Amino acid sequence: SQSQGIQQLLQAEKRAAEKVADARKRKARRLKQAKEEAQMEVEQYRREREQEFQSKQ
Amino acid sequence: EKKEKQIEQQKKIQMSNLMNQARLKVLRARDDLITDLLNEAKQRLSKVVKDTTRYQ
Repeated sequence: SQSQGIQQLLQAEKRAAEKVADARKRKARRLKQAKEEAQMEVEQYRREREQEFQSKQ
Repeated sequence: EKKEKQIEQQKKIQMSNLMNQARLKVLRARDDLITDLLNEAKQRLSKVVKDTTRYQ
């Protein structure tokens, strides 16, 4: 049954390979999300600064 | 911030404008005082002319 143990280990390695590639895919998704949120934050920062400007004015 | 510095610059220009106009206003008032004196001098000279014994 060694050949079966070896194939089951091969299957486990294949899953490990998938799990890491998937982690890299998420990494990429998270980076894009980070950029989108950043821009959302910039728009809100500008809003705050604009409100302060008008108050000061 | 740069626009605010310009807004502060606008405030200083308004103050500069205000001080410059205040200076001109008081200078104009001073010139009125000089004119009042000279117009009084004209009236004083007229009173002298009316006096035959000095006008002749």
